[PDB]
Amino acid sequence: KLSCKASGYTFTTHWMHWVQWVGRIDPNSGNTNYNKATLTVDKSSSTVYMRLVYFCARAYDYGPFDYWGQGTT
Amino acid sequence: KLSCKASGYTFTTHWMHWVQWVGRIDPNSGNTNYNKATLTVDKSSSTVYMRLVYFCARAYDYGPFDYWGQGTT
Amino acid sequence: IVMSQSPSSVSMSCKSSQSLLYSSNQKNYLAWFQQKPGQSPKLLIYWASTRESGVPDRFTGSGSGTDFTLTIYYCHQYYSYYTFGGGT
Amino acid sequence: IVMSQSPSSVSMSCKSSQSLLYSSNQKNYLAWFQQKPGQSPKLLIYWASTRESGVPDRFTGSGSGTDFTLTIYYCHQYYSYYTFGGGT
Amino acid sequence: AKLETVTLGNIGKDGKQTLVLNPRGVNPTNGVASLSQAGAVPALEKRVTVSVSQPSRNRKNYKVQVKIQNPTACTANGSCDPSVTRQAYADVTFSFTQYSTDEERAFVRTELAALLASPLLIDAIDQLNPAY
Amino acid sequence: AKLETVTLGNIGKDGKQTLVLNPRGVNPTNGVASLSQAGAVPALEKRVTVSVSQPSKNYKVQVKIQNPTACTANGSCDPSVTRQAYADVTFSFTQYSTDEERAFVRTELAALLASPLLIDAIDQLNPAY
Amino acid sequence: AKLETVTLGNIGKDGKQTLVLNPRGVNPTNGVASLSQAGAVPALEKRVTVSVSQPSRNRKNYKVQVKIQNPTACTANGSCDPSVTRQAYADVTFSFTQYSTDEERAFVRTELAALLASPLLIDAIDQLNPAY
Amino acid sequence: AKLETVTLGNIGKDGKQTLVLNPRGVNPTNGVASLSQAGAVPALEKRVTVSVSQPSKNYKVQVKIQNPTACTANGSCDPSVTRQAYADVTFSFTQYSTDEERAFVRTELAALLASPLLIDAIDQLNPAY
Amino acid sequence: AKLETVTLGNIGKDGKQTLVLNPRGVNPTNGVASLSQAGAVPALEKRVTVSVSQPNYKVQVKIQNPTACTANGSCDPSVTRQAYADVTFSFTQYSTDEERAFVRTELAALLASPLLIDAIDQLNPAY
Amino acid sequence: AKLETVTLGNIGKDGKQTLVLNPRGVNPTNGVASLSQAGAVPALEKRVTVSVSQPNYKVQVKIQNPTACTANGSCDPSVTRQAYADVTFSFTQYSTDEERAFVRTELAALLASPLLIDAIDQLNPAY
Repeated sequence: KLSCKASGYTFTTHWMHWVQWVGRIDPNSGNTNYNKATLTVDKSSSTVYMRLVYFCARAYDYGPFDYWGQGTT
Repeated sequence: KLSCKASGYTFTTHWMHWVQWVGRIDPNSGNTNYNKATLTVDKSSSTVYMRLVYFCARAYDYGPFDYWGQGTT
Repeated sequence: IVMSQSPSSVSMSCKSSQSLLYSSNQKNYLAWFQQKPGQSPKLLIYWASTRESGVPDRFTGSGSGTDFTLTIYYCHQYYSYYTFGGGT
Repeated sequence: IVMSQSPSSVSMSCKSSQSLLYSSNQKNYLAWFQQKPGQSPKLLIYWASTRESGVPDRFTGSGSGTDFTLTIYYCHQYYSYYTFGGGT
Repeated sequence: AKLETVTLGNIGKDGKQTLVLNPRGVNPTNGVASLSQAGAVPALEKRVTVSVSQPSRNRKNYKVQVKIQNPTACTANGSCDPSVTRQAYADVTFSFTQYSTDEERAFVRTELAALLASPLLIDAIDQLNPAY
Repeated sequence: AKLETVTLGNIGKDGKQTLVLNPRGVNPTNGVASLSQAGAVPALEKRVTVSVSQPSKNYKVQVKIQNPTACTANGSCDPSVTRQAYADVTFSFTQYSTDEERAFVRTELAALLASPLLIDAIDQLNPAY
Repeated sequence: AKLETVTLGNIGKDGKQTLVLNPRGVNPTNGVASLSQAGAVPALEKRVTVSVSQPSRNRKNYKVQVKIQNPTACTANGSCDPSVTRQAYADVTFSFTQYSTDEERAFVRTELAALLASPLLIDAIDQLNPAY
Repeated sequence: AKLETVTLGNIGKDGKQTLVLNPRGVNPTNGVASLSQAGAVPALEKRVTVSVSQPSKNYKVQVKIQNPTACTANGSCDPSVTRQAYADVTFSFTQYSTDEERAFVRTELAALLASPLLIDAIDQLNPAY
Repeated sequence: AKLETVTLGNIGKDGKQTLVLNPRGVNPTNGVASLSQAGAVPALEKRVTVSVSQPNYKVQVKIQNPTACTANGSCDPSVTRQAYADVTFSFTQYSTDEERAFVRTELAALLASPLLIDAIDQLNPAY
Repeated sequence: AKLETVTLGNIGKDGKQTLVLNPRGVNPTNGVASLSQAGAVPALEKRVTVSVSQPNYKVQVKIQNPTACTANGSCDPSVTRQAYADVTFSFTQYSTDEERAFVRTELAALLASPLLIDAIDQLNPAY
């Protein structure tokens, strides 16, 4: 159960990505794409949950990975 | 995890400041400015959370620090 | 920027690094504070002259940019850096 | 598809399996990354030429489809498979 | 003078407030310089406009006009983006004869600026109590 | 509030001028409350008028000031009036407006009337470029 | 050319964005080729239309017209399905004489495409500040 | 922003052409700001005009460019104008529109003007089939 | 260009005094830009107007300096007299920049020559 | 004064070329003094006319520079176009020398300022 909290932008956009590439989710309609590990989204707290070093990044639908979260080990 | 609860005014205004200056947040759009220590905001309870004597004060965007909260040690 | 003032040794004086007139009016951005060693700081004067309501009239502050004083205690700017000044 | 690049041994070079021009414009879909061994990766160049703001001007990337290079470090596509490339 | 950013301090009901106005250029069609606050959604911006009119064949009297406008936003039920609910205006108009010296105009400006702070005006504008 | 004597301080370009205004009653035909100079003849006096309105749409507040220039008459003993200097202010508020919005508008106008832009576009009549 | 899917990269305010437009066929009544984004609720779709008009007896001048339209959706209070709140249009019209060579038309197209990226245009369109 | 010299690069079919535009003031009758070619006679010059509007409904932004073809006169010393090449752009935004939507529209148009569809339907005038 | 404060120097009969003009807005009806001094009463004040026209291209510049006495009867000063100058250029649409710069620099050099400082200052007709 | 050869210098867009005028006699009917260049054909030649009037006093200066091409059909060169300038001062009979010198020196300093070298050379209207 790995969490990633995004703050500083509207959470509804910017598909959230996980890299050790593992998977991605969209905070709208909850579309998922996997490469054993599931992902969920929380609207109120704007947090991405990773069920099981892991990095958390956000990007547009076809754009580059802009900001990378810290690892958890 | 240090909390600061504001009561007596509309919480959406009045950037909340922390002084041992450490940082500030805006309860609208969650803009942050830092000087290791992150801050979050809670809309429902009107509470400011300080993740790690610490003082909690509120002020306008360019105004003076009006009211100071008590320390936690 | 850096804010300095007189030592622990009436008329105090606080001096900033660069100018503090940021408004189109003639308004400074200095605030004066005091604290009992077991209480939170209390705002005494803002805009360097206003003398916030709830304080005795003996605390009269004055001064133009970079040269501020308080007559009969931290000096703090509240525009850009929000830094204080160590002093009695 | 698979992405390969030069060994750990300036001008690096990353090569993909098939073409990377996916847009109607002449825009590639490559990104360059770097990381201090104790920090998260940092985006250096996207669209293979844009040189994201916040990076020194010495990092100049160029290249058409399947042939990309970086002059004075991971190469990553961000369109379909989001796979990286092992290298120094 | 030249249009620059105008920072106004010591405003608001309590006197602890600041308003930064960025220039938006002089309209050449009617000679109205516009100042606006930095924001998106151009319908939710504070606006300040000043203009001076030279004496033409019809007017023959200098006129200085200052207008300020403050809209308020409220996210209504069943709606996503904020809209505008109320508008607050204030219109100032000066008139000066061609032979009016600088002292008279400065006196009028400072007299108005000092009237807008007397207890009579704060009571008649903040609380809308007529002067009785 | 109440029509009392209003002693404006720090008037003028040099910043050291005082004006003392005495009440002159309220006009019962339109509700305009008047204020006038202290020791001036009723034909050579500085006048100030304020009045608020009520919907019957929006609350309208209007302040008018008027300043005549009394030249010393060359031949006669009664100094006449050569020029008039007018200034009009008109606030407009919706009936749902709070006190903070109106106070903000008033203080914003009072602070604008002291910025370099307005003191240059009113004292010297140079439009902003 | 032939109507195919048009993928536009490096768009948006920050330059990090893509827009995939699927073809929707050429209207035979007025000769307008339509491109649309892949979605449901046909009232919430991006649209792009291009058309070329041959010189008739009344016009006698070639005309190329490009129209783009972007609607925005917002789920209002007390409502279940999203509606359309705002519309954003952009209309481009070219005119070329029958004797206009390829170089002139290419020059005009590329000049417009480069003007739409100069700081003057980004300031006049993103921030709506008139050129002063 | 400000009327400065705009140096467009990589113009033309071959991709290597430059156009330098100098300011020509703002028309005080309709607020249209003009830009013109650098070293051209005022009768044989490339012109660009931009202008924004304000509601009195929607904000309207219009860009017009104009390119004459100056043939060398056979007999006279003053080259005349044979053809004109026009191009007009008209944006329209609601007063509640954010900056991201307008920037997206502008960049979408700028990217469309470089796709194969438009470079084929503008350079060769072949309608899309 | 755009109207800004203009500070002419070295002007005068002796070449010592200086004059500062302040922009006062373009007139929308006819597009006549205006510049005026800063000091004196608005009716006793030197002013300059320049208006570039559009079609032949016409550039017309007007300057007037009013001189005021103090009448014995009244306290207000009245315009006793004023001196005008009316410069108007006229160019063809095919004229280049080098032709228009030659006329302006030539006219600006005639006014500093003994031919015209003895025909305007002392009003001696040239013969 | 009396008509003599006038050698303007430093004139031009760049400030290098010089122009020499030669007197060509006062016209008796209207007293319009004339000055003209020396070089080119009499019909292709820059000329200057100054005429001080008498009563309000009027001083009027005209300059025109004709530019000529060589037509393909004919050998003679024809006036393709020419650029005019028309400066006219107006003074009252009670004006002193110091008032008239101020206007001439002020006008001669406006023409060398960025306000008017960007409104005549590049033809940008001032706004």
